[PDB]
Amino acid sequence: FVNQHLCGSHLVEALYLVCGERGFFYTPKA
Amino acid sequence: GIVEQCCTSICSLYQLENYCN
Repeated sequence: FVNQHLCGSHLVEALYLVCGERGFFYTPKA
Repeated sequence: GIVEQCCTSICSLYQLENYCN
């Protein structure tokens, strides 16, 4: 599911699935 | 940043994991 164009909620969803209990940071401007 | 790498272009597990805590 990670090998494609992922934008907005699609990207955040992938980060969530991939990072698990580590969590993540989402920085669309940085 | 992540938008350029995963939205404007094709994402990868490698890059996504760069953003895990």
